Amino acid sequence: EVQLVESGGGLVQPGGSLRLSCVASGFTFSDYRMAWVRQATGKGLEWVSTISQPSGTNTYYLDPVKGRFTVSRDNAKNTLYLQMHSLRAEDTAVYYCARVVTESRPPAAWFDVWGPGVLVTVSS
Amino acid sequence: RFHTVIPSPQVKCCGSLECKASSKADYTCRVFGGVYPFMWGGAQCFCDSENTQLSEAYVEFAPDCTIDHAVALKVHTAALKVGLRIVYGNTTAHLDTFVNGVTPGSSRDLKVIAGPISAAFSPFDHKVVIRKGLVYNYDFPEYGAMKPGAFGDIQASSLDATDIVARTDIRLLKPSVKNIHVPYTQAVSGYEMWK
Amino acid sequence: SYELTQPPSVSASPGQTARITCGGINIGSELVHWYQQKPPQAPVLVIYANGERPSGIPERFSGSNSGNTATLTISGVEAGDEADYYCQLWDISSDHNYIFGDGTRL
Amino acid sequence: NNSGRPLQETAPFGCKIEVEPLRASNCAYGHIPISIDIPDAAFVRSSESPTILEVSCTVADCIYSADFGGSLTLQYKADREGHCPVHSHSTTAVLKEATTHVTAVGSITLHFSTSSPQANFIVSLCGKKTTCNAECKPPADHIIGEPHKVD
Amino acid sequence: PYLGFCPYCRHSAPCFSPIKIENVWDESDDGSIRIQVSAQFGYNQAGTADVTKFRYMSFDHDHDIKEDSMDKIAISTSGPCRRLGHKGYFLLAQCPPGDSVTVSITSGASENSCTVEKKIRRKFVGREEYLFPPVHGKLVKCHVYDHLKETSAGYITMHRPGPHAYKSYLEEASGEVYIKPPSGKNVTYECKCGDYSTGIVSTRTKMNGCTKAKQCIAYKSDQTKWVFNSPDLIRHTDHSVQGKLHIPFRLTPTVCPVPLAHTPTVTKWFKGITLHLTATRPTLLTTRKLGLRADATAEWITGTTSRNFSVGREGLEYVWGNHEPVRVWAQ
Amino acid sequence: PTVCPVPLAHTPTVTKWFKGITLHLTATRPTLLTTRKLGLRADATAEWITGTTSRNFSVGREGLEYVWGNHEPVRVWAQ
Amino acid sequence: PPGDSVTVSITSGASENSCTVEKKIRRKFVGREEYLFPPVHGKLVKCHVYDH
Amino acid sequence: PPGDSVTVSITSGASENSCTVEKKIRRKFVGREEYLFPPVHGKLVKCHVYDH
Repeated sequence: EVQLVESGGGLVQPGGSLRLSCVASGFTFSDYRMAWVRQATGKGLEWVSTISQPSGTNTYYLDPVKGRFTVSRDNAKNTLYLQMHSLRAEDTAVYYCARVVTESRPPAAWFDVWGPGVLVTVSS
Repeated sequence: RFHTVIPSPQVKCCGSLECKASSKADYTCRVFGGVYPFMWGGAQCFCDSENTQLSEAYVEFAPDCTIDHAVALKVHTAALKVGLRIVYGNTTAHLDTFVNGVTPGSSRDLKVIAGPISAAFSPFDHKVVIRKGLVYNYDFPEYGAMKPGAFGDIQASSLDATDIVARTDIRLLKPSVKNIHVPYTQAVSGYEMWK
Repeated sequence: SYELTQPPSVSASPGQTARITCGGINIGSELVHWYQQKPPQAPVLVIYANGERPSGIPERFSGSNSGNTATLTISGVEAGDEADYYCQLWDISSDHNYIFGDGTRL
Repeated sequence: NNSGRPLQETAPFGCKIEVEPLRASNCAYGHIPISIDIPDAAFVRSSESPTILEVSCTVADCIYSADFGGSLTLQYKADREGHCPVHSHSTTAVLKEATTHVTAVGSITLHFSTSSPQANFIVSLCGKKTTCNAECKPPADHIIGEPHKVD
Repeated sequence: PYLGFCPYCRHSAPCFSPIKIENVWDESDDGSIRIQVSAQFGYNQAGTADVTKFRYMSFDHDHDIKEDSMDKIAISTSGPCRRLGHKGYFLLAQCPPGDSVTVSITSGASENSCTVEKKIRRKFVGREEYLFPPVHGKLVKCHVYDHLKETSAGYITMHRPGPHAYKSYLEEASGEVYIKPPSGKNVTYECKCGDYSTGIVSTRTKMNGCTKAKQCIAYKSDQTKWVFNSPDLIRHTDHSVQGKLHIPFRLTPTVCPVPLAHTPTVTKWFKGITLHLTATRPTLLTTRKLGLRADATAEWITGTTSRNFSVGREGLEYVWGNHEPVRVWAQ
Repeated sequence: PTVCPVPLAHTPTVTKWFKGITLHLTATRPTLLTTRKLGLRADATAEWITGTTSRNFSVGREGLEYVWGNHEPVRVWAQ
Repeated sequence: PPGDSVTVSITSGASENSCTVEKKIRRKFVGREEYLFPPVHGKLVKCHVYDH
Repeated sequence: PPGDSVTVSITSGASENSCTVEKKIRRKFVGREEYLFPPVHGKLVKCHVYDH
């Protein structure tokens, strides 16, 4: 069965750092692009970052999270990663690791598989 | 005669495509691998190899079947009705009546009972075909029993009916030349052969 | 940068059809995807590419897109349809960004 | 205009006429006597071959068709592990296998093609022989695209 | 106003031309034939209705739509075909029998022609073959294409245009890939040189990590057209029915003139007739007994001849060409 | 010398009876069918066909071979 | 195209000098199927044609 | 040339008025041998033709 399981979330002070992880099962981790997406409480979905396949050479980030958050991948253990630095209060949210199914033409990408998500809190 | 619609092809040129099931008439579709089709620029893909293509085709009624079309009928016991002119004494009468020995014809003071016919007859075989006013005693296949290259290869409850059912024995072939296209072969319209 | 607006809420008793609209300049020239979410469960894709659906979506769900409006049409509403719905697209000329709509509640 | 049919589609025995040089290829007819001076190094003494203590044959559902339409099972007790060769001593039955890995105890399933309604013949494994008997049904299939391997 | 992969262009071979014939219809009783192509006839650049000129697909890299006049289109199967009408994709013309049909735009010396095989035969109506509907004859029920250009034999579905890639959009220099869109146009590019990456560029744009132009593709973001669901074009993923245009020149019913064959001369013998016959063209004689057997006989006749037909006391019926049935009873 | 493209005819439909076959055939154009027995006698037959039809061909145990248009030779063996 | 004779005609304005000679040319195909036109899809079989 | 009808057309620019009438005109010869064209060498046999 295709499954994504997140781990590593929790409470952190503003200006801190964290390493969020997402283990993957039931498929070829190397064959698909992955993404981290975020949802604040009571708010809609906002995209955080995408990492390409199979080596993840090119990585894309949302505008405020550039320079501080970095997404990485490991095809050996089938694990996606997002390291956060200089955390800020409104980073508090539930983060989901989601697959990206993209088609060459027209360039169009969507999320077919989502993890249950895990909560990171940034407060003093 | 059926119109063979061959939809526009589709390529996922380094992913995978699979065979979905539709409800179209004699719907046929299949998957090819490495093809690398050209359309006008000499190349329509990146990742030239492992280049899956979905090829599809199906049939409908022609847009001109509104006039040229055959309809299939099952006939039953032939009811016979006669128009009749009589004169008795000085007064005459016209009347139309059935021949069964039951149904009476009446003209306003006169009653008459006619029939049954001395020798029953019906020139219509149980299975008949009508086209543009022309009748044929043709044993057409039962509904749903379409045969390729034979009359009734295409069947439907009505011209506007969407439940078009067919087995035309279409098969789609593997593309050969570098240019994008869909090759296929199809059996002759059995309607035309019967015609 | 494209902006997506949806009505904050839509009210529909069971039985009839419900239409939820995504507004954004010239979105008919792009491909929209509608995601259905029940909080706290993760969103699920229900429409992608303006006209088709993942496997398992009932026949009542349909999508359309034209000009300045995309539309999710849900014939024969039931109690289970009461959820939240996000419009989404991928604008790539703005550095591969994925814009979501504000969301609508049924 | 009146050359008629070239022999490419008219040669009996169905053997393809290839030019430069002129020849007929893959042309099935008659029989070929052969004599082979097999090297003795290929042989192995019977002592090291795994001698089988007992066997019994059970013919499974068999059908006399051009292909390997029948199956059978040999239940065996042997003394050691090796690679016994299996042979059919029937002119009207041919095995699908020539040699199988054999254990001290067990059973092996095999396939065969036959042309007789009765498969009532002998099979030898590491030399030791055993008869077995069954009725092969008429071929349920009717036409096949490969030749009869059995006369 | 797209282009299709015609199997027979001008010179000898298949190529991609605006004038590809995709289907042909000839069911009309007068021999008129309906054709369909990728060009839009009766329309200017913007699509405004104007019979004198037409728009069609261009042979360039910006690949716009360019226009020409009715005088410059010709159609032919064996001899030249005379146009009867045109709307958009569709044509109607009357022209002699042949084995293939051809349409040619003659822009001066640029004569571009597409040919497709179709066995078209001289077809008539009635029971007598004829080259020409006669001046005098019976008016019999026939079905012919309506010359009215605003009719509708049906409808046709078109969709959003599919991919249209170019390598003139691409540019190779020092083993490196660039995209050069036309001036002021946002062109969607997409490539894979390892990682698969997309985008839209409106100006001369470099890409990194790419050494071969075959790995990248570029195409203008055009949804300003609707294209028929043709098999010669790779398609858009969203192939929903995005429109429906009528099929002009409906096959309407009417009446046609058919000739009157020779009036036979009957020469009778005991329980049998000898009918003397003249028919310069193929004429159908159908006879039948009226008893418990019909014993129906049929024959197509040319020249003159004589036929002996036994007639019984019960009687006999016959039809000679389009003439009325005639019934007799022996003694 | 060079290479030329030639068409792919309809694929027959084989209907088999005891020691014989019935091939249902379609060819809008003249297409050449050539058959030959694979025994001591070839019994070779050749025929150019148009329209749609069906041919009954006896098949012996020794087998039979046929070529239908440009298609590859096909061989059968009866029981 | 096919015909019963071949004609070569030079047209110097109204001076249209033409010579005709009988020669029966027919539509000849290669392979085991008759066809008007070389199909877009087909087996590539060995043929012999004039060099352009 | 042989045909099944005869047509006369007057072409006043674009005004092309044509009248057609059916008449089966077949390629006809003289003598005991069919021929497309009068041979350069052959017997001089009695014939009847329209005088120019």
